[PDB]
Amino acid sequence: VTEFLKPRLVDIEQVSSTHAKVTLEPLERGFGHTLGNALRRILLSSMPGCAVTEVEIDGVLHEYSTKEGVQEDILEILLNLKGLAVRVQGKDEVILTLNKSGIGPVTAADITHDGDVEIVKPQHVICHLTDENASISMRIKVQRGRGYVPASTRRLLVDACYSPVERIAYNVEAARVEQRTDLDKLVIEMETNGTIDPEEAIRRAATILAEQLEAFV
Amino acid sequence: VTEFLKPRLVDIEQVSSTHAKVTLEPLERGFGHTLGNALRRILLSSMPGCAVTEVEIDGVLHEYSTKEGVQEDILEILLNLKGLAVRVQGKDEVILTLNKSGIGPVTAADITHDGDVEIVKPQHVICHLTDENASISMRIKVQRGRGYVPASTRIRPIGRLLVDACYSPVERIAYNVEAARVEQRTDLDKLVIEMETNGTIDPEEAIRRAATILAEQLEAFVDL
Amino acid sequence: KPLVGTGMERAVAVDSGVTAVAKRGGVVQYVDASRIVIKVNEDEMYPGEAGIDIYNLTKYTRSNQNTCINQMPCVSLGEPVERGDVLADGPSTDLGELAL
Amino acid sequence: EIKELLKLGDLPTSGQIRLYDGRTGEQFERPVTVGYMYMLKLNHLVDDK
Amino acid sequence: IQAFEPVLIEGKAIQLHPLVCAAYNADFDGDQMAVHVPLTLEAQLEARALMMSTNNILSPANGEPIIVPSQDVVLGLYYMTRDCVNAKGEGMVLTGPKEAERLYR
Amino acid sequence: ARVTVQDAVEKIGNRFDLVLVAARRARQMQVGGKDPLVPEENDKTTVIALREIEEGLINNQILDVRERQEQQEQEAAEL
RNA sequence: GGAGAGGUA
Ligand SMILES: [Mg+2]
Repeated sequence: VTEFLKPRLVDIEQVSSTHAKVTLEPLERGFGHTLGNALRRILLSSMPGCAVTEVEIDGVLHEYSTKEGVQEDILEILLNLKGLAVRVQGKDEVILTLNKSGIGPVTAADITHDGDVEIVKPQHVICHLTDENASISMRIKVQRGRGYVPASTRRLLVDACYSPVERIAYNVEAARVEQRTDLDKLVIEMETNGTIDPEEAIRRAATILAEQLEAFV
Repeated sequence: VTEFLKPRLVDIEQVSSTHAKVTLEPLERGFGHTLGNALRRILLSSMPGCAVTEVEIDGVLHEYSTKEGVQEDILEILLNLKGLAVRVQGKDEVILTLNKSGIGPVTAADITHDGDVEIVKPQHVICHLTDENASISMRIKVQRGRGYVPASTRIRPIGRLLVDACYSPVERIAYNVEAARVEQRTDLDKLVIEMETNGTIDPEEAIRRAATILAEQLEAFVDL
Repeated sequence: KPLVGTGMERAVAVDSGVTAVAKRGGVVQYVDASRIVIKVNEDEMYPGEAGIDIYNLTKYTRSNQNTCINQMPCVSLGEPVERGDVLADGPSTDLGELAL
Repeated sequence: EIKELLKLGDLPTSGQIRLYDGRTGEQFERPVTVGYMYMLKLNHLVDDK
Repeated sequence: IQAFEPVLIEGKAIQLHPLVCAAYNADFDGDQMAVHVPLTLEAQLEARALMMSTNNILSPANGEPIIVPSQDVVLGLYYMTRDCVNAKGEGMVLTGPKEAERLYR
Repeated sequence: ARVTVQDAVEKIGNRFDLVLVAARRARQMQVGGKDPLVPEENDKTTVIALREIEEGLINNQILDVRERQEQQEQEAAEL
């Protein structure tokens, strides 16, 4: 009376590396909803992660302005910076410079390396330049965090997106171990920002959740 | 940062014989709903119960007949017996016996109990004998099971009567989250779980059971 | 019983033949799942041939639609009863009022 | 009179109360109507057909 | 009348994909249905290539589709694509629908 | 799995002769001792024949060519 | 097998 179907196999489908579809089965009736839901919340609600925090522009001190020689607008570049993805070691918060001139799409490689701080997506565009004689310099402060704070909670500032996941879903469905066909089967599709493989994110989340309730064994 | 306060079981308020309350504290932001929903589902889902399974009355052949002296149908007796509450200590299956004569109701207390089988509701009525020289004897079968099991789906003489199994102590589970009073911190949560069982289970034991169940189930995902 | 009736329930129940409705108020002298006996009230009793009222109950019997029908007593010993009051609940009835 | 009777109980006079989902556990917005209803089981059984 | 692939179920009632109900004009108030099976190979191919549900989407009477989301899904969608004048989290900016989903969740 | 027949109809834009040609191929396959041309995935013969039609490596004309060729082979196999 | 009565969508 203390025996339960531990899933086997644990199979996987590998869409492009930043996107996976894991299939687990056969689970005891009803456990699918609880397991899938909890993992979902943990993944997309609380997860360690550092993301950009705020920015300052050399020639702009107000968001409702415009710089010349830049194709886009302040809000657009701010959104791009929000879409940034970086990882940092023990250094909690860092500041980086993006001085550059000349016509061209200013992508992520243009930022100073600053050692341990690693940009995961160099191709990520940030803005464009329209006058070859135009320039742009800016200082960006990144800081570590867990969740997601909007701007209203608190020299420009940007919302922080600490969580690295992007999309998660699941659809429990029936299965049968040779009998007792009232059994379920979980299918988790996940798509991350690429800072870590989905399979590893699942292991991290499971570690967190399982460890939380340690005091009840 | 990157560290989370581990909840601890603070108090168990046995507000009544059956109604009970439990408190978990502290809890990091957002976890209250997670754990509360999970534990509610687990507790309502699976718990070892000890419902009755079979009956064997002396002078009857099938549940659709009647017995002289008793003023209720056999089906009524079986129905009432189905709602019985009891605990067993060591064995996974036991046979109780009931004998009674004279006029009056027949509480559960009229069973010749042993030191390992313990009734929880001695006053539970069964049937009303309406004649002094009218007696009833019966053998009850109690098994240890889980969840629901209709009599149709299981697996001998013509005297055995089979009832449906409902091995579950719990009946209603609710919970709330609320801010704690830690030395210095905000958005720190404290969970209160209100439960109402039939009375044949220790709340703390139930919580530990559910928690170990959930952890054991979850441990599959790690180290794929 | 339906929580929200239109009040026409007892009429339909009693007027139908299923339930065993007392005919002369009295006292339950002995009850059983099968039969009932009533010591008649002193006044309702006829001068000659006192006797006492008695009822027998139709147990499980197939209906016209293959649905079993039987009756169950709804009173205990020593219960005073009055003329025209219900005694045995028939199918889909509760305390002498319709309950489907 | 229904309103008054309800208020005799401690129930919301509006009749609609908030609810919570079984699976997710989160509240439903848009307070919902609930109560009690008398229902019958008709004589057209699936097994017969 | 239409072809389908079967999926076994531990019940005694024929499940039915709800969208086709409009085509069948079939309420669930106790309407019954009848089942046939094609025996020979040619029958199976005819069914698959002509009578499969996925092949009949426009009414022959007129090019109008015949799989209109009938009554409930339509309500859900209409409720989804509405806008309160001042609701929680207004005026902000998002970097794609995935962020919208995450925010709402 | 097979859910549509649109590509097969594209290969053969009549939607009736499609059934007949597929049926003849699947009949060669089932009772006739023939083999498929596409890796099957534990699927029945009808869907397999339909997929063959889809890839265009089997149509009515090629079927006529093959049946005539094997008829000539059989007429040359008697000696 | 055929009549008649009732009933469901
Ligand atoms: Mg209908």
